[PDB]
Order: sequence, then C-alpha cells, then structure tokens
Amino acid sequence: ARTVVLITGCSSGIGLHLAVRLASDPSQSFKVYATLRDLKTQGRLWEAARALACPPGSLETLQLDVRDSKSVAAARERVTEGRVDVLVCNAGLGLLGPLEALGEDAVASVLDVNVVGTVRMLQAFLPDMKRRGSGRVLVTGSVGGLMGLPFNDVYCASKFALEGLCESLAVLLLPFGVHLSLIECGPVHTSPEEVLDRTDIHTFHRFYQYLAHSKQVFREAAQNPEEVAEVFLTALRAPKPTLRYFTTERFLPLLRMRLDDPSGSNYVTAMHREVFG
Amino acid sequence: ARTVVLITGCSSGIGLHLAVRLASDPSQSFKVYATLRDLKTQGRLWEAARALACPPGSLETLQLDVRDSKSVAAARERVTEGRVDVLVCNAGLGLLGPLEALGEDAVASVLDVNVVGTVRMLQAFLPDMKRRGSGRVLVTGSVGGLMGLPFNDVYCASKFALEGLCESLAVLLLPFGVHLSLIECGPVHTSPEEVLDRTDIHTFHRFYQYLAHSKQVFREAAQNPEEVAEVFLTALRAPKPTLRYFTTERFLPLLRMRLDDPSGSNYVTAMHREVFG
Ligand SMILES: C[C@]12CCC(=O)C=C1CC[C@@H]1[C@@H]2CC[C@]2(C)C(=O)CC[C@@H]12
Ligand SMILES: C[C@]12CCC(=O)C=C1CC[C@@H]1[C@@H]2CC[C@]2(C)C(=O)CC[C@@H]12
Repeated sequence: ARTVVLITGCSSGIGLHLAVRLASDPSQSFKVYATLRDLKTQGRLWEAARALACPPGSLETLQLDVRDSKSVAAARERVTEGRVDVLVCNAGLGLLGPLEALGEDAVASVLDVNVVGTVRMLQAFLPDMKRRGSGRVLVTGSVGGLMGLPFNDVYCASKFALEGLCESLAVLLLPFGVHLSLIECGPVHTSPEEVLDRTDIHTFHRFYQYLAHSKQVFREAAQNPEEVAEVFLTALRAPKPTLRYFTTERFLPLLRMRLDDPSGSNYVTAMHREVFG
Repeated sequence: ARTVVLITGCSSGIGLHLAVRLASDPSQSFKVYATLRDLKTQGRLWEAARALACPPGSLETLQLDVRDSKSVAAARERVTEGRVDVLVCNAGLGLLGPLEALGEDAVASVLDVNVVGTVRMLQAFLPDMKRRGSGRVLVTGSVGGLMGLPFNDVYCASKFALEGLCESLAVLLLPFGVHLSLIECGPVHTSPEEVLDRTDIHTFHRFYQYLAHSKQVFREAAQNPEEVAEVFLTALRAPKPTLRYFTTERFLPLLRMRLDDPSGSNYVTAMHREVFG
C-alpha cells in the first residue's frame, strides 16, 4: 500500500514543490492528492510534474477551497483509498501593510483561510486518524508565527494562531498515535498611492524602509523550495516526530532573545533596530 | 483634563472590575467609557459602580459589538472628549471542547471577536493616537496565548493570534509615542451528551480528565479580579511600559521550558503529564 498524501495550496510555492517531490519519489511510495482553490491555476503543477517525470497515477489534483466546509468534505470523498496517511495543511495567504490601511474583508480572509481553513481540514481528517491510531499532519508554519514582524500584523496573527492551534492539539494527540508537526519556514524562493491615502506620511515612510529591508533579507536568505520541501519529508519519515521542524537556523538567535525576555522589551528593541536600522 | 479610557467587554469579569476601579479612583483622574455588546447586560456594572461610589459622570456605558465596524465607529463618535487616552481591548470569548465537536460558526465567532474585533478597535483608534504622538493600548492576554492548552485549540489559537498582532504593532509603534501592552492573565475568579455524539469515547474521557484538572487548578490558583485589574493600572502608569505584564508568576516555569526547547517536545510532554497525570 502506498502512503496517501493530501496537500492543500498546491498552485505554487512550497505546496507545488512538495507535491511533485513526493509524487516523483524514486521509491514510488506516495500517492499525492494535490489540492488547489481554483483548478485554472493547475498548469504550473502539471508542468513541474512532467519535468520530474511523476508516474501516471502518482499525482492527482482536486479543487478544495479551505474557506468552505462543503469543498473540504467533497475533496475528502474523492480520496479513493478511503484513508489519508499524511495531511499537509499548507494553504495560506499573506497580508502586508499598515494595519489601518488593510481592508476589513482582507483581514477576515487571511484569518479564515490560514486559521479557520486549517481547523476545517483537521475536523474533517483527524477523526479517522484518531480511530485508526495513525496518521501524520504537517502544517506549514513561518518565522512570522514565532515572532512579530512590523507591517505583517495580521499575517503574524494568523501564523501565531497556528502555533497555538497545533500545540494545543499536540498535547492531546500524544498517546493516540497521530503525529502533528509544524514546518517552520523563513523566506523561500517561490499601489503606494492607495496605502498613502489610508495612513500617515511617517507610517508610509516606515513601510518603505521595511520593504527595502525585506527585499534585502530575501535576496540574501531565501531558501530554494526543494530544500524546504525536503524538511517536510524528513518530518514525515521520523519515527517519533517533534512538534516543530525549522527549515533554517538563521532566525534562532532572534527567537532565543525573544524567548529569554518574557517582558518582550529586548525583542521589540532588537527587531526595530534590525528592520529600521 | 481627565484621562479618557474606553474599555470593551465590560458586562462582567475583568472588564467590569477594571471599569469601576478606574471610575472610582480616589483622584478622579479617569473618565471611563465602559462598552458592552448588549446593553441589557449592564446591570452588574451599575451595581458594582454604585458599591464603589463612582462619582456621577465618571462612568458611561456604550453599546459596542466588536464584530461590527459600524458599531465600533458609532461608539468612537460618542466619545464626547474627541480623544481616547487609554484603550483597553478586553472583549473576548472562550471555546472549550474536542476540536471536531466545535461548530464551524462557534470557531469563526471566537476568531472574529477575539482577533478581528481587536483589529477593528485598533484601526478605529490607533490613527488618532499616532497623530497626537500619545496613547496607551492595553490588551487582555492569557496564559493560553503563550502556551497551547488541550481542548482549548481555538481559544489558544485566538490568544496566540493577539500575541503576534500586538508584538508586530509594537515593533512599529516604538518611536511614535503610542504604547501597547498585553496583560497576561492566568485563571481569574469571574452537555456531555452533545460532546459525546461528536467525538470518540477516548477523546471524551480525556476531556473529562482535562475538566477535572482545570477545576482543581482554578480552585487553587484563580486570582481575585481586583488584583488582576490593578496590573492594568500599573501598566497604565508606567512611564515606559513593556510589551507584556504578567498578573502572576505561577506559569513562568512552564513558559520557560516551552521557550527553551524550540522543538516543542519538552513542552508537549510536560503539559500532557501536568493535565493528564
Ligand atoms: C517577512 C520576511 C520577508 C519576506 C518573506 O518571504 C519571509 C519573511 C520572514 C523573515 C522576515 C522577512 C522580512 C524581514 C525580517 C523582518 C527580518 O529582519 C527578520 C525576520 C525577517
Ligand atoms: C484553562 C485554565 C483553567 C480555566 C481558566 O479560567 C484559565 C486557565 C488558564 C491556565 C490553565 C487552566 C486549566 C489547566 C491548565 C491547562 C494547566 O495545568 C496549566 C495552565 C492551566
């Protein structure tokens, strides 16, 4: 029997690279259900799949919108094996800008996709894993889920939310045989005018500085998606997986500083200087 | 000029005690706008206010539903002074139970009130604080926002979400003169049949154990609301407030263990043993 894997958010980035890495594995051990919110975006996945020569039947695409529990249930029903060995909750949205410049709908959407959509996947797929006493859940996390980043208030809110969701579930799942793990990613290679109308000139200037700083960190530290995707595989094959895997060690010093001063003052000062010099 | 304070969620608990502590201050330095989602619940606030003899005009109630940006805007307009010196984002919901037993609407509501509602308060009130270069924002946090608790997956999700929201905003607000702080609270003195239908017998049994453990921690460690409310006041009067204040030192050892093993394995094991013995 092959390992059945269901991944959300496979139109690009991590989810696309992980789906074709697993489907193309030389051992042919995995059957992958790559899900996408809109099947019109599946072309890059099929072009990457052909390039790694995934065997016929190793990869299938399903439409799955994690904002809708009916779409979640109908994709679950399309899993012909009647079981999901590995569930990868990767679907996600970013949101960048002055908090007061973000639309209310955009805010609600980031939380609904990143947080409620993961809850909807877990409600639909966990019960069967708990009953069989086996199953692996991998959740794409971010450094933004471990420490707060300026102008990413809502995005960070949603990634910190996943840390608390997963850690709470991990405490309960320990003796059930169901393993949950977050894969903590740094940056990965994957109008000024409207913002200026919704904020003050100083905040706008600080946003510019954040953006110039961010592009520089990205240019210097973004990892290839193949390297990040391999951390998922490592977590998948660990006999007793930990709650968190880190794709890089680059942000651990910032992490440790944050974690060693619970008042948060050292972190706030250090991150303001790191971003705004 | 009096310090104008606007507090959300004042029908009971922390928000009710803080509103009457501030309005009854012997110095008469504060004017409090105590807001409630449903004004039919304001009786306990007025009974507590009379008992502490808050002077006439020291305390006013406004209806404010943080799920609705129109209700947020109309309460802002009722602030006759045209300024809010201290904003207290305290409105919040709990959610307890097996993740698969929680209704989709209940999940969405906890996030919308606890997380999006705080975002809506900050969008409505921050810009004026940034323009004046002064203002204090206090957010009620929880130990459940710092570490994951079994059967509180969504509640923890929402409190961790506030940590990432506030920390992200704090990094930007540092030089603006606007101070944001989380007040980290432990427990504070403030049908089996439907759950059994939505989960397995083992999860149900574990829920019972969590509940018996929780009631015991509460009975032994719940703090009086007057003590918790005073930590808000302390943060309010600090000339250079920190990002986080802790109402107690009881959970710091668990916190430190969690923070010293980034893999999360020590935390998961220690919390499973603490709750389930
Ligand atoms: C937001 C971001 C860039 C875009 C991206 O794709 C992934 C990340 C995560 C790491 C962020 C970084 C931007 C700059 C940050 C604030 C730092 O100085 C340290 C943490 C780092
Ligand atoms: C959920 C809870 C009880 C009800 C309440 O009102 C506030 C809290 C926060 C502290 C929780 C506690 C329940 C039991 C927990 C899991 C522990 O063993 C350590 C942390 C503690």
